[PDB]
Amino acid sequence: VKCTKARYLKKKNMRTLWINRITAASQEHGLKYPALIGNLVKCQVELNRKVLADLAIYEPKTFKSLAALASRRRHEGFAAALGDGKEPEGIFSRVVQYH
Amino acid sequence: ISHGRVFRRMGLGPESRIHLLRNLLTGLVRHERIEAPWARVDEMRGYAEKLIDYGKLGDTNERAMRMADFWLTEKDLIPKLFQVLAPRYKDQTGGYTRMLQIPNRSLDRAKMAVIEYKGNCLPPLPLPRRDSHLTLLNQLLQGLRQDLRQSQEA
Amino acid sequence: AAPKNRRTIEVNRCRRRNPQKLIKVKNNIDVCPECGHLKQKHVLCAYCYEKVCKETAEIRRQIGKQEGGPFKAPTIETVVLYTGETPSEQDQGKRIIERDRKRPSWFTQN
Amino acid sequence: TARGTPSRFLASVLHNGLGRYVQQLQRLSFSVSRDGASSRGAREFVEREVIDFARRNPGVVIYVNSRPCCVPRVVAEYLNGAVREESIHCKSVEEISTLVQKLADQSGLDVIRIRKPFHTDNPSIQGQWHPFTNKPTTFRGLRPREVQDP
Amino acid sequence: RGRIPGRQWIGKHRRPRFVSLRAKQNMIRRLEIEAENHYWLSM
Amino acid sequence: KSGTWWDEHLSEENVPFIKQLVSDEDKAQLASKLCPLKDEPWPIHPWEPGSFRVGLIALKLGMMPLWTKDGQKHVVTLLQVQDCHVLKYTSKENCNGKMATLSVGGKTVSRFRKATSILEFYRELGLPPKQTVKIFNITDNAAIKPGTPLYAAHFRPGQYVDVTAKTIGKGFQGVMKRWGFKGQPATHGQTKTHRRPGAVATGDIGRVWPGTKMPGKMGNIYRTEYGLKVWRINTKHNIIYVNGSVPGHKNCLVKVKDSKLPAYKDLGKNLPFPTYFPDGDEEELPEDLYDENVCQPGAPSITFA
Amino acid sequence: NTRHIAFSGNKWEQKVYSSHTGYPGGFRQVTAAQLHLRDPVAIVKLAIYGMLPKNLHRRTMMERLHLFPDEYIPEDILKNLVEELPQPRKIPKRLDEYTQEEIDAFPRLWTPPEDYRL
RNA sequence: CUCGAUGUUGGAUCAGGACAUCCCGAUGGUGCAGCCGCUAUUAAAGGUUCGUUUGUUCAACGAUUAAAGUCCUACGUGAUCUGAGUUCAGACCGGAGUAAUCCAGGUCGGUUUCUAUCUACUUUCAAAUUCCUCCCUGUACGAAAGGACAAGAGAAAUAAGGCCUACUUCACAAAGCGCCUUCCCCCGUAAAUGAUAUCAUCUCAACUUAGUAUUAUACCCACACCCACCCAAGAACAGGGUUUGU
RNA sequence: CUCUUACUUUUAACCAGUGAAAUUGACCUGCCCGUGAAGAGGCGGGCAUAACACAGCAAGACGAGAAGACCCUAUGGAGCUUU
RNA sequence: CUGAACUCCUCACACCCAAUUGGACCAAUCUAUCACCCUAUAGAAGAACUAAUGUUAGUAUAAGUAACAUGAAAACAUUCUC
RNA sequence: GUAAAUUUAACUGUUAGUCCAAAGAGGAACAGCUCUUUGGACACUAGGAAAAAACCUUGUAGAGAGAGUAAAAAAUUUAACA
Ligand SMILES: [K+]
Ligand SMILES: [K+]
Ligand SMILES: [K+]
Ligand SMILES: [K+]
Ligand SMILES: [K+]
Ligand SMILES: [K+]
Ligand SMILES: [K+]
Ligand SMILES: [Mg+2]
Ligand SMILES: [Mg+2]
Ligand SMILES: [Mg+2]
Ligand SMILES: [Mg+2]
Ligand SMILES: [Mg+2]
Ligand SMILES: [Mg+2]
Ligand SMILES: [Mg+2]
Ligand SMILES: [Mg+2]
Ligand SMILES: [Mg+2]
Ligand SMILES: [Mg+2]
Ligand SMILES: [Mg+2]
Ligand SMILES: [Mg+2]
Ligand SMILES: [Mg+2]
Ligand SMILES: [Mg+2]
Ligand SMILES: [Mg+2]
Ligand SMILES: [Mg+2]
Ligand SMILES: [Mg+2]
Ligand SMILES: [Mg+2]
Ligand SMILES: [Mg+2]
Ligand SMILES: [Mg+2]
Ligand SMILES: [Mg+2]
Ligand SMILES: [Mg+2]
Ligand SMILES: [Mg+2]
Ligand SMILES: [Mg+2]
Ligand SMILES: [Mg+2]
Ligand SMILES: [Mg+2]
Ligand SMILES: [Mg+2]
Ligand SMILES: [Mg+2]
Ligand SMILES: [Mg+2]
Ligand SMILES: [Mg+2]
Ligand SMILES: [Mg+2]
Ligand SMILES: [Mg+2]
Ligand SMILES: [Mg+2]
Ligand SMILES: [Mg+2]
Ligand SMILES: [Mg+2]
Ligand SMILES: [Mg+2]
Ligand SMILES: [Mg+2]
Ligand SMILES: [Mg+2]
Ligand SMILES: [Mg+2]
Ligand SMILES: [Zn+2]
Repeated sequence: VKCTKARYLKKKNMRTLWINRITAASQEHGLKYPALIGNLVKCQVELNRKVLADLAIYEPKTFKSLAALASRRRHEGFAAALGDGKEPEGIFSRVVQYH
Repeated sequence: ISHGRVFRRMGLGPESRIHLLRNLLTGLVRHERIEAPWARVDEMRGYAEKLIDYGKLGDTNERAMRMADFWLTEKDLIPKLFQVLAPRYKDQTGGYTRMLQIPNRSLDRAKMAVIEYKGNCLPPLPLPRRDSHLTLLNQLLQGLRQDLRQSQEA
Repeated sequence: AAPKNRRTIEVNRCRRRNPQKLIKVKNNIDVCPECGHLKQKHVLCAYCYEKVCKETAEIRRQIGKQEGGPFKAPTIETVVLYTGETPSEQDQGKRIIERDRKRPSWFTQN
Repeated sequence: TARGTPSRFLASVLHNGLGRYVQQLQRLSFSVSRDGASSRGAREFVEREVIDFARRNPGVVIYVNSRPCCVPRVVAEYLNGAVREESIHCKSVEEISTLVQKLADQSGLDVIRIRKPFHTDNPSIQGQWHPFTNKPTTFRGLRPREVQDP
Repeated sequence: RGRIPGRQWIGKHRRPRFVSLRAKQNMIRRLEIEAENHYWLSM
Repeated sequence: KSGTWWDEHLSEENVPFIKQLVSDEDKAQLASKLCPLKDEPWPIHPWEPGSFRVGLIALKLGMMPLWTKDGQKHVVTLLQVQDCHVLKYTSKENCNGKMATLSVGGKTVSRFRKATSILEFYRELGLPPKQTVKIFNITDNAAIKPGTPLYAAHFRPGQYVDVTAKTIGKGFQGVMKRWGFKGQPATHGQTKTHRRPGAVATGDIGRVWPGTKMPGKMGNIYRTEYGLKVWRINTKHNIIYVNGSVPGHKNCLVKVKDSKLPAYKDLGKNLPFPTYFPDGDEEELPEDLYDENVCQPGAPSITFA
Repeated sequence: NTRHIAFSGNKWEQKVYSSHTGYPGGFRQVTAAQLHLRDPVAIVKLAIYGMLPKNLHRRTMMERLHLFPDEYIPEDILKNLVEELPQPRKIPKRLDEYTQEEIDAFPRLWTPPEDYRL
């Protein structure tokens, strides 16, 4: 019975581990976990947490690039919010439309 | 607590203890060598030493005769005490008996001792002998002694 | 008061096999020089003591034959004399218990 | 359960598929009774299926042995030395076809828990993370609160 | 110290439950959906 | 691998010789330390308020009565200083404590019964081994060179001292003797319950509080008697007459120190500091020092006039 | 510099540290101020200890924590240091620490009466 | 919850805890002169008696005490005790019933098991409380009668920890009825200076004093001679001594 | 009894021989507060915590023992009395 | 932002309610006929045990625990103590 | 908008009930109290409210080292005056 129910916990614990590892990597670049994940989505980067945790460990230069991209998109959000609509959309804020 | 309690608690009480010790002492006087439990031999050894002192007072000392009459349950041994054992130790002030531990008793594994009156006619016990003066250690110490004596006379 | 639960073999092995429960090795065993049999340093050799007792018992049986009854203890000293020996000047006036064997080497005449 | 059984890492036999794919199944040994009812489905597999299956797999030597037996069995042997015995007792011809095809596709490695659903010998291209990966250097490598040129 | 008599969440004397900020926001979020449902059911 | 003792392998001739040899060396070593002030003593500083000097180790000889000039009877315990020497000095820095310490040892014991590490320590000091070593917290100005002998006249009549020793060991004892519990009635029905503890706790807590008084080993622990007055000092035999009783059995070793009681603070202005040096002393002290209120043995009979 | 930690509010007087010797009457409660003067590292040590996971690894982690009340650090520990972490709280400047440029830059907000005994 | 049993009063033994404080400490008020009281704030370190009748808890009474506190702990505690009571089987009285029997009644009598498996515990080693006597003093106070406080001095009781010189039980020793030692604080308030509010104001204003302990110090601290023997050490083990191993 | 103390014997503890009984779901069998079929070694939050004997103790394991004898129920019994 | 066994995603799908009720399979045994290193189709039945203070037997736990026993010396003759 | 419904045939079990919201009754506008009514939950899953039958979220079943969500954290600080 324990073996059966553990399949739920295995999935839960794995994702918790990825978030802890992603959180650690993000803090090394001065970014909080919610800021990285949220802004990557707004760039249409759909990398999941498993891959993001793997990149932090084995591809640290790519991860810094992703952290930089999220940081850039985050600052574009602030500029837009502060403006009254006069400003055009940020370069990285433009969304690719599909049909 | 039993601080300074010099006597053991054996037998069925104080009277029985004396009777137990008296029987051992009577056997010792007759045979001059007996084996018994170590604790009981150790207890009796003091009485066996003092009995000789009473024997040295002589058979004309009425107190000595009463002491010997009580402690020797076989009356033929009273002449032996005054005329055989006590004269043998005329030139000693003590150390009339020797007590040595022997292997544990077979049945109950009781610690055992052999006790005898010194100077008996029986085959001698295999007494523990100290190492010879000719051993390596004893010779090195003899040299050290010789040297010190030579330096003092100078 | 009764045992509320059975004690497991794991618990029992810890109690039984604890070093306190084990038999301690003895470091005071040495060879006897006279006979070669083992002895403890503070205890008389069993083999040698038995030999002495056997001779003592034989002499005591001879003393009994001379006494020939109870309450017949002598008033003089005693000397054991073996075959081929005669009383010395110092053995005069002493009851002579004769043994029908050669004097044991360990038994020294005095 | 996982704790009650052995496990291994995902792997291949001689880096199979890297330069070329080599079928790991090397030998098949059938034991089909002539008269046993349990072997009815195995006899029908030997009449129409085994010959066509051998044409497709010329690297597998199939040994059909007809002898009295209460339980017909197929024994699969692989290049890595693994031996697997699977009963075909009372199985239909279609069931046996499926089983035999499965044996052909397997590598021969132990069918036990696989710790990871992937394997790689080169997990890092940019350099595996270490505590100094994202730390900045300091002039003359001075430590915190360290007096220089004293 | 600080016991609740009997069982915590029943009876006369109960453990007080307080409304957190996010509990309020959750309720308001569903109130907005239902308000819009009212509108689309009006035509 | 078999254990050995000092005279195990010695012959009949060598046992007396070895005993005499080691005995004489012990006596010679003790005699060589009788002149501390001629052997490069450490600086002798004057007494200052707040200074703590070393104490002594003494053997408890027994008890004795003495009467004061007002007629009152006071029993005293005789404490003899037997071969007391300073052994080690530890500076305040290395002590690991707020104060420096001076190690004192008392009473000579056989070298054949001490561990090798202890024997080599005493070999370097040039003294025979001591039975008991005690540590005395001292101020820097009170340091004394290791190897200095200490004497009963270190203390003076009128002073107050604390005495620490191991109490008499009574083994495993019941609550009545150990803790003074009342026990239970002798008769009126009591069933196998006369000297028992009774209830040991309440039902609610379902356990026994730490520190609960129960049967167990009684005595044989260190205790200290505070504020004992020094009535008399015998300088010839080096005996200290201390008021009342001290812990431990007769012939045990006791630690004697100056009393720490608030009332007796800063009373060492007139006491020997850092200690009493009989060799340095210009005028030899009389055989007995008496407190002013003590009736001396040869004094006339008391009269209330 | 654990001796120089600062609590917000009145935690020095209000925050109590509770322990029990285990003996009857052994319950002890001390304020943060009392504990700090008794043990200048206890407060930081207790704050860290309570935040670590409540498992058998915690006491091992505490072995890797090195608390010092002042600015003295043993040479061995000083030699193995790698990086200093930024202080979490920005220390506010006292009025006497402001430069005359900063004081001059802040405007005067009101005109006091000339006849007022300030 | 428990009837394939959670033993039911009071007492003995040992007590743990609360403070809504009986006594002892520190304060405000008083229809507080003083001596005694009353009331409130603060304080749980320490303490809180012996007897006659009753099974009693209580209550009454005698003699005391600085005081004879209120409560909780399965109306604390029966694998520690007791069994007078209550609460089986015998019996009597009064009453009820035709009787068998019965009674919130009374009365005499009536078997209290357990070898401890687990948890817990078995030297929280060492700062102590109080009464009385003298003195202050026949002083402050008061018309008188009456009559203190602080300081100081001594002498005791209890508690804790030890001891055997004498006494006593005793007699190589163990004991009390004997002797010896015993050391810090505690916060309720009372007052200055002084703003908000240019007086004033002891201040959840900045601040000053009564007003405080990093509770002080003490104790403990060296350890392959060790087979064996002795011991003031001890259930065993351990510990001390053997330079006292014929 | 105030108020207990000392000694002797038994028991006791250690060595040797012989060798039971109730009991036992499994146990890798701590403390505090809280919780809960309403009194927790096992749950929540804390704290504590190398391992293993021997001797004591009786606060807990709603300890062991006896399918509560009190009480109620059963169209279950039995003894006794009777208009 | 975190957060389910809700929902989506790749593949699969009869595969999480007591009493009770419906259904699909099935261990071993015997018999008929097969089979012939252990089976098949049927027919039968003393046809399946982690629990009844279950019955019998074995062995644990408590436990090497509770408890039990031989007056002394000696030449084993004898004597001594009670 | 949905897919059930009645009838015919053949049966067993259930007929000792708990909390929550609501309308009332009894009690003391006591009870984790007692008695009816309407509904929910429990006696089935999982997440949440600290532990948690009865509150909230959520149900249909397998594998996954994907993903989006549901319920889901407690706030508060005070008396001058002519
Ligand atoms: K409630
Ligand atoms: K019951
Ligand atoms: K237990
Ligand atoms: K004011
Ligand atoms: K006595
Ligand atoms: K118990
Ligand atoms: K919830
Ligand atoms: Mg998830
Ligand atoms: Mg006996
Ligand atoms: Mg509750
Ligand atoms: Mg003792
Ligand atoms: Mg008594
Ligand atoms: Mg009885
Ligand atoms: Mg009795
Ligand atoms: Mg039961
Ligand atoms: Mg109490
Ligand atoms: Mg109060
Ligand atoms: Mg009770
Ligand atoms: Mg009983
Ligand atoms: Mg009880
Ligand atoms: Mg009665
Ligand atoms: Mg009648
Ligand atoms: Mg009665
Ligand atoms: Mg009677
Ligand atoms: Mg008992
Ligand atoms: Mg006065
Ligand atoms: Mg003023
Ligand atoms: Mg002003
Ligand atoms: Mg016992
Ligand atoms: Mg035995
Ligand atoms: Mg049972
Ligand atoms: Mg509880
Ligand atoms: Mg349990
Ligand atoms: Mg029971
Ligand atoms: Mg029943
Ligand atoms: Mg009937
Ligand atoms: Mg679903
Ligand atoms: Mg499905
Ligand atoms: Mg089959
Ligand atoms: Mg059957
Ligand atoms: Mg079975
Ligand atoms: Mg059974
Ligand atoms: Mg036992
Ligand atoms: Mg026994
Ligand atoms: Mg007997
Ligand atoms: Mg119905
Ligand atoms: Zn020999």
